[PDB]
Amino acid sequence: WSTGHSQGLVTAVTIAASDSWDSFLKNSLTAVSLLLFIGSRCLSTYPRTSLPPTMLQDSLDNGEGRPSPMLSVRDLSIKQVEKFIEQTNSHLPREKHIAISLINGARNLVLSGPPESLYGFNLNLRNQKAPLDQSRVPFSERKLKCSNRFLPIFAPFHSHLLADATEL
Amino acid sequence: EITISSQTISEFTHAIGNKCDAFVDRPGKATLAPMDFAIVIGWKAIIKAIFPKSVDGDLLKLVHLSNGYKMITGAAPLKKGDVV
Repeated sequence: WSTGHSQGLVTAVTIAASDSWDSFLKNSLTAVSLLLFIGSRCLSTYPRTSLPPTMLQDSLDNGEGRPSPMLSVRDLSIKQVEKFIEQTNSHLPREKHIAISLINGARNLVLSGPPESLYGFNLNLRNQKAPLDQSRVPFSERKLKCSNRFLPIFAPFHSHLLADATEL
Repeated sequence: EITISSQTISEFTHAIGNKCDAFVDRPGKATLAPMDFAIVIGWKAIIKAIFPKSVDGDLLKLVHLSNGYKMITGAAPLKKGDVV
């Protein structure tokens, strides 16, 4: 069988639809046209904007990358990451909310939304996390560690922001 | 009399390279228009000033020396749908 990630699933179904080389070129045309439409419509629906330089500077000077519409968080469960999104969403309006974009594993997640919303998210996560040499601390009372960073992407895939791009 | 439209603000912002969030249509947000759109709105009136006979000169030798904007105190920025 075959499948794909956030973007590769179309290629997976196309390869499943493969045939002799002449039909394979048509299959490739189909996949390429579909991805072209997806990308163009998603960007038109949610074009990324300028990002406040003070905000990216604050993000950068705390061991963080450039803010992106997706924020990967590792070493945390879906339930903990979800509770943090619920805090951020409760304190954000619905239209700049954060939602679970993809669950790469038990301790690997990526969350979609506006870069500003995910920066505030990362502020909250940095406040709650620890840098710490906790070997001398009991495991039950040990602070949780995590290495969260923004992925290299310019679109919040798997989010309500691009939901209105669907019908188009 | 010109009515401000999201299409016009989009074209103007992409033209000048303005990527600011306030001028891009987002849900639950009052999309605004840049103050540089003021010269677009008032180009007709402003540029009609140099045409009269009593102000005579070579328009091909015309040189724009300076331009500036000034918001009135308490006046909100221009936004979509504004009839101006």
